[PDB]
Amino acid sequence: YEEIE
Amino acid sequence: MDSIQAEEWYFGKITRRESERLLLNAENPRGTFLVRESETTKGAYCLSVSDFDNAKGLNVKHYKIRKLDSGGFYITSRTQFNSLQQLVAYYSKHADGLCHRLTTVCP
Repeated sequence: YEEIE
Repeated sequence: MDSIQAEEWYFGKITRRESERLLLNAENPRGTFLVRESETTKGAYCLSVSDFDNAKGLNVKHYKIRKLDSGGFYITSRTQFNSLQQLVAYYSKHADGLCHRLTTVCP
C-alpha cells in the first residue's frame, strides 16, 4: 500500500 | 434510500485481480478511486485510487483505510473520521500530501 507522507 | 453499504464508492468484497482491473481500466480518468471492504487485512476498509504518468501508462495506488479501535478510520494518523464518507470527502478536496485529489469513483 502507500503511506500518507 | 441509500446507505453506507451502497454509496457511490461502495462495491463490497471484491477480488485483488478485479481491483487492479477496475482502476487500471484504460477507460478510467486519472483520479478515480473506490472504497472496497478489507480483503488482505482486518475487517477494515481499503480506499484505492488511480494515477497516470508519461513513464508507461496509468498505475493504481492502494491506500488501506485504517480503523480506530474506538470506532472510526484514518488512512493516516493525521486524518481521523467517524464515517467512511467523511474520509472520502477530505481526500476528495485536498491531497494533503497524497498522490492525487480524489475526484471520480470506480464505474
